[PDB]
Amino acid sequence: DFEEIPEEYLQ
Amino acid sequence: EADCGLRPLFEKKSLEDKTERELLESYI
Amino acid sequence: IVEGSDAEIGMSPWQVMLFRKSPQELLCGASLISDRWVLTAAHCLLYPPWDKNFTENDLLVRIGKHSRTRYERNIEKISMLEKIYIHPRYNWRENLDRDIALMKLKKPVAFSDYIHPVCLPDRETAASLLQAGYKGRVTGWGNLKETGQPSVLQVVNLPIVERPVCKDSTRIRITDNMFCAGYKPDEGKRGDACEGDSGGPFVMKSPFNNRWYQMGIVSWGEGCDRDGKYGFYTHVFRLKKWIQKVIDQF
Ligand SMILES: *[C@@H]1O[C@H](CO)[C@@H](O)[C@H](O)[C@H]1NC(C)=O
Ligand SMILES: NC1=NCc2ccccc21
Ligand code: NA
Ligand code: NA
Repeated sequence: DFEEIPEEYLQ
Repeated sequence: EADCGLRPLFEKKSLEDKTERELLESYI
Repeated sequence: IVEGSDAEIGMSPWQVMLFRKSPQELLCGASLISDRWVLTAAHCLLYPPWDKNFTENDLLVRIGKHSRTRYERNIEKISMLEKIYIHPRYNWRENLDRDIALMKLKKPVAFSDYIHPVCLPDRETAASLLQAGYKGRVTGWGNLKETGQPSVLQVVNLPIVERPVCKDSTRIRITDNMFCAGYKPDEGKRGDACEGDSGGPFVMKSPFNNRWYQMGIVSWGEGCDRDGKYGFYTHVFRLKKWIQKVIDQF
């Protein structure tokens, strides 16, 4: 139930 | 480190948070 | 945190959330001790009884946060890990002795009104403040009850407990690298850390220099806020030479 974080941090 | 432990929105502005006095009062 | 309250904005600007990449979820609390170093509990990263052994690339740290679940645009900062260091004598087999780990960030984080490091204690500050009855402050996004979750960071103030009372509350072997805190049954007041608060800070405000010091790390407890039980915390000062060794060499 967490808001998606910017994809830049998961790359 | 030189500035550690001094909160921008509290100590740095000489504002106290709502419960820090409870800590101080326990330091007997 | 059980029986705490919502934090004020900027009340704990050293608070760090350990965040799992996939699935995206809270893993633990942690604290900011410089622009490049984050302190947490070793069991947040390594606990073989639960098949837990995280590597750097599994994790992010989120700093400056207040809301548990929101992406706090323009406020929080998200950092990747360069390296994890776990205390070499962390005792995950028995009692979580030396429950401490450091995480070095890939790039330094910019301080702000919401992001600021906590101090680590010197011997004298530890000797003066780590006394039974003296209160510290615990913060985290963990469960509100043992058996549910907060919208924003929670805070509770709790008294340090005499070592014999800590020992007599449990069958676990307590070491000098641990202290316990919480109210006794007849003291009336309540409060404890709970699942999800692991690795966050137990802080005290020095009355000598008006700075906040991290005296403990949320380590373990038997239930959450149970009468006659206490929360156990890693004794940061007792492990500070290891902290300094790691930082002074990496
Ligand atoms: C934890 O995992 C690392 C590799 O990711 C490995 O080197 C280490 O020995 C593991 N420790 C345990 C107790 O499984
Ligand atoms: N103090 C604590 N009670 C339950 C718990 C779980 C995890 C870490 C600390 C505690
Ligand atoms: Na005992
Ligand atoms: Na209790």
